[PDB]
Amino acid sequence: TESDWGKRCVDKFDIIGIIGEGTYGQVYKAKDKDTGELVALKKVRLDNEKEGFPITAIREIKILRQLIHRSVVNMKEIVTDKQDALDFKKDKGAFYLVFEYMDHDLMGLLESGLVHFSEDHIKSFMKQLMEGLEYCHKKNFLHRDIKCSNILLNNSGQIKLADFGLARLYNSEESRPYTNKVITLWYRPPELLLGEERYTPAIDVWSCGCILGELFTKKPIFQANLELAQLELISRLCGSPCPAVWPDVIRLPYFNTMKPKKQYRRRLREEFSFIPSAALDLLDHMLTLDPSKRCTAEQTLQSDFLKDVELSKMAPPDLPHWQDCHE
Amino acid sequence: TKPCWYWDKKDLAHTPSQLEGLDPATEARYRREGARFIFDVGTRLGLHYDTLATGIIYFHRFYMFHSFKQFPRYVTGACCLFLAGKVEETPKKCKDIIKTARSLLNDVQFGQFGDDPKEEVMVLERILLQTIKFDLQVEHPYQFLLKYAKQLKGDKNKIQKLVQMAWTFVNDSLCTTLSLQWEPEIIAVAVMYLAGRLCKFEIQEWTSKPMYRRWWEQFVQDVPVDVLEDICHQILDLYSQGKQQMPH
Amino acid sequence: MSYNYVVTAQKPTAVNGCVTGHFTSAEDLNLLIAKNTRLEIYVVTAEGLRPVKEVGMYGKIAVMELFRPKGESKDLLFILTAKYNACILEYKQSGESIDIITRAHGNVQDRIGRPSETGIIGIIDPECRMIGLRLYDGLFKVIPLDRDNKELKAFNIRLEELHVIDVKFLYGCQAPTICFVYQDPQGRHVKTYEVSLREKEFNKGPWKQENVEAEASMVIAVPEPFGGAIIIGQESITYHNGDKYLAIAPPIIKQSTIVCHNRVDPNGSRYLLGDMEGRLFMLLLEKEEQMDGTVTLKDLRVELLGETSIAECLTYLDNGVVFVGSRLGDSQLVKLNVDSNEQGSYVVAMETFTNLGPIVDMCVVDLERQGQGQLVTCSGAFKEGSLRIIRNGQKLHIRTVPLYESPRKICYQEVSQCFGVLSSRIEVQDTSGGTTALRPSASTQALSSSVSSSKLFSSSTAPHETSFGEEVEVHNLLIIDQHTFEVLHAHQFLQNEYALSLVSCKLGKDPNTYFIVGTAMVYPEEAEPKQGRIVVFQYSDGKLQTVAEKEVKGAVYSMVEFNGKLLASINSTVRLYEWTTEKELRTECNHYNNIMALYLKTKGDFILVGDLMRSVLLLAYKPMEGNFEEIARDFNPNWMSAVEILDDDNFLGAENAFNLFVCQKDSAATTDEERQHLQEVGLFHLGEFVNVFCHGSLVMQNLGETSTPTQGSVLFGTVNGMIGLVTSLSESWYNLLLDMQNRLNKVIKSVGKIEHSFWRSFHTERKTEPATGFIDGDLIESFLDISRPKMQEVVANLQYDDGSGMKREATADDLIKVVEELTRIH
Ligand SMILES: O=C(CSc1nc2ccccc2[nH]1)Nc1ccc(Cl)cn1
Repeated sequence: TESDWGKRCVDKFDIIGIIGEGTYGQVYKAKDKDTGELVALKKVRLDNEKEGFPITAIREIKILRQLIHRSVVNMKEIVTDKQDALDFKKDKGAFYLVFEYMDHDLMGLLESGLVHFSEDHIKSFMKQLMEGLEYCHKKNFLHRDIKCSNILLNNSGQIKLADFGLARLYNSEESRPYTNKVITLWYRPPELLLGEERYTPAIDVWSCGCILGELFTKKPIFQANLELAQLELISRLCGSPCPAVWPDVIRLPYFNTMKPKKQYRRRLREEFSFIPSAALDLLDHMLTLDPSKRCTAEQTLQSDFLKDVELSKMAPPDLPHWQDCHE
Repeated sequence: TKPCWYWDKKDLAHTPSQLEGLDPATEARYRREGARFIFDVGTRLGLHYDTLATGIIYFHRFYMFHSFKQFPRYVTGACCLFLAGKVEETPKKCKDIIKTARSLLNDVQFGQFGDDPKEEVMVLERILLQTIKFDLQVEHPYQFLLKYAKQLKGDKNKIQKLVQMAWTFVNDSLCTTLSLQWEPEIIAVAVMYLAGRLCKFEIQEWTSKPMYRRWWEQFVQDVPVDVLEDICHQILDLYSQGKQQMPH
Repeated sequence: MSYNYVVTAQKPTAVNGCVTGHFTSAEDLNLLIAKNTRLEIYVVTAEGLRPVKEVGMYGKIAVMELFRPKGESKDLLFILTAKYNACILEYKQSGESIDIITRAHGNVQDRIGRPSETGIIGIIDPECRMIGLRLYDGLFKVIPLDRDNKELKAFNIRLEELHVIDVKFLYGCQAPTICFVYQDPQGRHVKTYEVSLREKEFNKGPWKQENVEAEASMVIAVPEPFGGAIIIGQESITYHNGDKYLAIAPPIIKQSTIVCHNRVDPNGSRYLLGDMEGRLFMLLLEKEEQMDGTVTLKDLRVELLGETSIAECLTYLDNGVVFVGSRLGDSQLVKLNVDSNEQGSYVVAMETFTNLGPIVDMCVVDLERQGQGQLVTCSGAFKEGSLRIIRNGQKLHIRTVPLYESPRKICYQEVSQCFGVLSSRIEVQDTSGGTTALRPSASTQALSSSVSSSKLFSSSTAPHETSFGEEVEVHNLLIIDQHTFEVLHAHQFLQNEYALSLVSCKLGKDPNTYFIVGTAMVYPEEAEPKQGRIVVFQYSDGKLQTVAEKEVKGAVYSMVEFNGKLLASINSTVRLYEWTTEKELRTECNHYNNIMALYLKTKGDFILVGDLMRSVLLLAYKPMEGNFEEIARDFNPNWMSAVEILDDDNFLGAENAFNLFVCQKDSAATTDEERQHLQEVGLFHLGEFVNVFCHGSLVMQNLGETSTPTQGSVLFGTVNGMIGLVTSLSESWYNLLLDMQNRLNKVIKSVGKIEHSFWRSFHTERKTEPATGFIDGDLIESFLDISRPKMQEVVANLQYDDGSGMKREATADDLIKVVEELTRIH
């Protein structure tokens, strides 16, 4: 049946090329020989025999078989290399995670700078991302690695979330000690810079706000290489962490340790005067220092900017064309 | 979409173990020992109850597709616990599971792990994942026992006695093939039903529908008493066969 | 890691801007011409221009303006680079010693902001109170010109109008006032604001908003006698000033877009206008004086003067002389006469300044068997289209072949003693239903001619409507003799067929040498073409014969001969064809992990594919199997403009952000993944847009020329006419020359006080990285021009390594010899 994963062989796919190097293995684009559908196969190697099957892959298999959403990537099946006949101990063949092939990734499109996002395009893009995030947050799952690279986008204009390698369940009643450093420094929330270790789903919200700003400026908002440097850049725009704006900032481990040069005032509205009013409010709330005062995914969907966006019109972005290639 | 992980009691006469000449009692005994090994190893390592149960469910499912004569149970058990730890985010290093497995097993029993215990286990991980069809998410009677108990209102002490007694029955059902016959939701109800009978409590009174004598129907739709009795009978059999008695 | 050396062989020639004023002395009339990264200072004479000084800057010159604040004797120069380096410069001369003073400097980049569509705009107040900068959408930046602002500190004023087209400071206002055209969903508008340095915000402007032409392009600030502003469009010119409104819409300007403006009479009576077809107009302000004593604007008139080169900048100098600064063609001095000549023209060319124009393609070929090698470049666009033959002999000798149509690709066919050149010319839909060419050009002046009669796409049934006046491109293959450079044959391709790729080669067991052209069917409706042809021609006995044609489902962007087979890139696919004994192409193998395969290069059985956005891919043909294998790809994302293979392990690429990178195979087979990863080991900003990489060197080789430490030779052509040379170094030589750069940068004084390390930093809108793996040859070569005290200061504590002597401190004379050898590579 369709549910018997792990047995079908990767012979059934004609590999086209390599689309990227992942965390547990490389990911190669391929075509299904029987249907013709394009898929992307993530390779999982247990030959290391250090700790066996990578937990990162285990998380992606466990969570994505539960999550059903237009804006969350689909793991179609799991296939294997031709296994050694009747000798599992000698067998070291790898396993593959088959996913749908999404034509482009946002980091790549922004890096070329070819794409030109309108307000309506962003509305459609942000609405899908937030709807996907809301579905996941409602199921009590945290992404913990929100990056431009992990946002896949078909030419059709549909968006899908992608790297659930660092995703884990969130318990509101029982605080659990987690991993301090999860999100990439450019999109990492301030609370985690100070090392909350017990973080809320609002960490993903902060990143998506950094993405929201990034779509408007065509540039990541906070680009730094060191955790303290990021706090300074964030502090210049969003204001310095202080007890009045973040009552519990004093409880965070590094609050005294990590300090901005000055107690900067919030300037977000000023530095983003060009952003439309409806969106600027969304940014101010999404980029709120205190995780408790930071907006939720549902609240972003019930905002003037996104509430009246109709998903029937996806607004396909201005994808680079042939004249775009011409100088 | 998703696989079927439940069988009929009559089907257990036809496991690979049965057809290779193992009699029903021995396979039953082999399951209890493997489950309890998983339970005991993980408890020594400090593992969450869900992690223990997940390994046990993998274990029970595994030997629906394989024979006990070709796959030593204790190696399998250790492998299930090893994987369960990664699935449920309570990870342990394989060497530590072996260390604990050696502490608890005698010399004959640990001979199953062969000359290289870690290797026999780490190698099995490949077969386990394919066998359980990469369906790693598992739900356990524990969460339903609590979700349903939270909706009972009445004597704090009578309900807590019901829960703990039922909780004990859940731990004991992990040694049986009930995990393979009935969804966890039914198990949670069955253990509430059993504890209610034993403590002479009438649970309907604690529900929002105190005149609904079939109190469980508001938690689990479409469950005949036939099923709850079959489960209770199977749970109490373990106590009668052993020397142990009902907790009360 | 990899080590390479890049040197400029020919400096940028295209004119990017030009201004006039009193910069060198309060007395002289100066012409400052800006070429990419280069500033040229001239003094205006009665015969022409006297050069006085040229400086380089570590940046692309974006804004160039002269102003004279109260208290200064002479004009000061403001320059802003494209990386947002701002400075104020002063000319100072001490007898024979000429130097440029950096009076104020700083970087005005904002942490957060959206770069505007119409680019950086810089303007200065008529009272020289402030510098206005339009860098980001929705923001206006003000640098106040106070004596104390030596760091050019500035503030932003929120601007409601997000999409601004153009802005100027106005003349004749009580306060500093800006007039600008902006675009919102309701069309384009003209609006005014006043700028308050005290309040640091805008106040209501002197006159109300007016709706203007949809394609309103330029804002002209009219001087005090009239005041107000003029707005230039595609069809109309309008004058605005409070209650006064004029509009002239002469049919002559509708024909060609007007791109540049300059003022002839300081009082604003006469302005000069130029258009993309090279026409030069005079805009006249007809005055009417009232009995009140006031002077008003009565009417506007437009008069056609003649033809100039298509000009990026116009500047009137004096008398009848105008300097025409051209980016697409040669720049000029022309004289405007009061009387027309017998052809009706008032414009007569005086001097012609060579501009290599856009170098779309080029090939290096030894025409005279000299062994020196000559470089033939496809240069210019439209009327300025030309072939330029360049040889070394100390200056470069350049010959120009006028084409009067756009050249696209060039390839040399020795067997036929001629070149094949792809070209396109502009025709316009005319009343016949066909099209008419604006001027004769190479493809129409060929000795013999032919037109494809291919029936491949003739089934059509796809409608493409035509409106009178619309432009179309007509693409042709030109056969041009290598000695006379006379057009021997022109083949006109199908209607709406664009020629993209061209090779000359033998295939298979076929002894004939062919011209092969890759084309694409281009229809305005399609974002990407879905049809194309690969055409095999033979040039024989003065005629071009169609030998074979292959239909492809896309655009044939690039082709290259591959060991007797034809390697062609069709859209996302890279395909290898075999040439059968029946003289027809046969598909052998395909590759499809490409978004858009724009560039192809081959060495042995290895292939390099340049994608629009996926950087470079190293492919290999596996003859035992008859297919392709992906060897290694550069996962870092870059937009590609041109690529080249340096050696079997190093690969060179050009980014559309004017940046250059070099990737290498990781050569460590530990994991298969490491090999399949190309690591970018070289990063260099360069500052120019590379279109064509070409192996070869122009230096004369007698086989006895001392072999330089640099190994290999790749020439590259750019959009601004700059030609450079890339070559490799040994680790020892790189470390030495790199250590020397750091010493030279501390010694050499930069114009604008721009750090050299910042200038060469790999820079995209999103990223900035320090350069790596590249030696700025121009910085190394400047060692020979710095004074002796500075030379000895540089060599202090500079020791040798990994040589015959492991530690050997060099002297100023040792390094002079080393650099002098490095100057002999070009
Ligand atoms: O990454 C993509 C296509 S975009 C791309 N193709 C490349 C080819 C080479 C290099 C970079 C590329 N980037 N699809 C995708 C992503 C995640 C999942 Cl799970 C499935 N499919």
